[PDB]
Amino acid sequence: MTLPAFKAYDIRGRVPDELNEDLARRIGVALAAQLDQGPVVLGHDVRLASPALQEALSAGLRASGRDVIDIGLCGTEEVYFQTDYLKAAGGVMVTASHNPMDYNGMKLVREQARPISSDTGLFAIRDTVAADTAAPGEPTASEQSRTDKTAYLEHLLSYVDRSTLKPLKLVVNAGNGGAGLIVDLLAPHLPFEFVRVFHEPDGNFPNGIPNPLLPENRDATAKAVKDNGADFGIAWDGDFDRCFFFDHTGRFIEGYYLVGLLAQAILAKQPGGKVVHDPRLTWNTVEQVEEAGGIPVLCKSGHAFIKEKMRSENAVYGGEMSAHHYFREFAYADSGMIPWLLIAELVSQSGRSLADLVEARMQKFPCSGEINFKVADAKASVARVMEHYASLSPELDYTDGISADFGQWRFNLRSSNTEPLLRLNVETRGDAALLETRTQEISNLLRG
Ligand SMILES: O=P(O)(O)O[C@@]1(CF)O[C@H](CO)[C@@H](O)[C@H](O)[C@H]1O
Ligand SMILES: [Mg+2]
Repeated sequence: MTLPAFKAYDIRGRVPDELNEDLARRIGVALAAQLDQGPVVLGHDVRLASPALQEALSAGLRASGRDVIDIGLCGTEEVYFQTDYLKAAGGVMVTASHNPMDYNGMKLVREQARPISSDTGLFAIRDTVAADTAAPGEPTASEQSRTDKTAYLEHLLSYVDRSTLKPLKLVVNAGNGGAGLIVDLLAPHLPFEFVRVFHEPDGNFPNGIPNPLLPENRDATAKAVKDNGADFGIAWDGDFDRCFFFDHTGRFIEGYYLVGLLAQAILAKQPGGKVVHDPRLTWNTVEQVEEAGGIPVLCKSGHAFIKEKMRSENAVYGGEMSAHHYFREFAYADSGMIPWLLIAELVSQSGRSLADLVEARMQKFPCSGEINFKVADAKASVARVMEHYASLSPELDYTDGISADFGQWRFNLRSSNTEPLLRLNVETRGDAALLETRTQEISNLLRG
């Protein structure tokens, strides 16, 4: 066996059998052997065990001669930002993001907040931790507390012209994660009126775990928007590296359409830039990037692949349909804060509602949304789909699973890299009927 908590992109497991303070301390020791010279930034989310897991991680790091910069209770993107800003050797965010309350985990980065993933150091760390039976050493390095968010807040605000912002009314739903702390620190500098839902950090999660995809968290944001006549609503997951938008009618906006929207917003500030996008849903992003003078760059989905493609291309912005938005000036890292600041600026400057900014795009490229399948035999199921459509001779692309372009419609079908599931995405050229019949047809073949 191997330690189950070590996944493709991060560490995540149930406390205390899959992850605990002893493992966390051993991970700190193993991490110190993987990084270049320098201190290590540590931060944590609102979960009840997160401070103790961070303290054990710090004890292992300092036993191995690493200075620790403790940035405290924060979002995942603040570990990214400070690791790069403070020119640290690496950083660790203690978080389970959006998972149940008996779970925790870690997200690990090296210099410039470059991700540490299964094939780029994480499984080396796993195997070291798995074999480590050494007595815990004592600290030969210090911990400094640096909770000042000023540089982070100034960086977030640098993405918008504050003199162009209008006093929009914005619903904000932290889900009792950590997003509300940053909202409240930004608010004195912004003209918006905030309608705060589930705002207080509470790792007991009295209102449900912080996953805005659950229709119950979704309904709380939508109800707040409609009941207050808000311009739009924003919800985050627990560590707020993901943000989700609700228009003025309470309608949840499919993340696909935010990629094209944000790309156009960014390309207005950085003309001619490259924009990285994933292969699941593409046509709208390609068109909107090109219309704004940008250059679209196809990349396999998954944050390590997006970030690495962005670096190699000097891309100004990258976006995934799964509510991950990455920014070159932000150490090529994802933020759940920059996106809504950019959208609020767009609404303020254009005089258009978020609903109408995306309405015509949704009509032009309707999509199924991501549909997940747990089947007995994924490989045979995929083969059944491809054999069925073979006689239509689609254009096939293997960047990330299978992409099949039939002309007026296309689909992407891939295996998940974080769960054992098939994921389906379908889109069409302005044809909702074709979208439904092809989506149902593929769903039937997969389930066969
Ligand atoms: O499909 P997954 O399981 O492979 O990966 C997912 C699941 F949300 O998580 C990755 C990192 O958070 C994202 O970067 C993917 O875009 C996203 O889809
Ligand atoms: Mg998250």
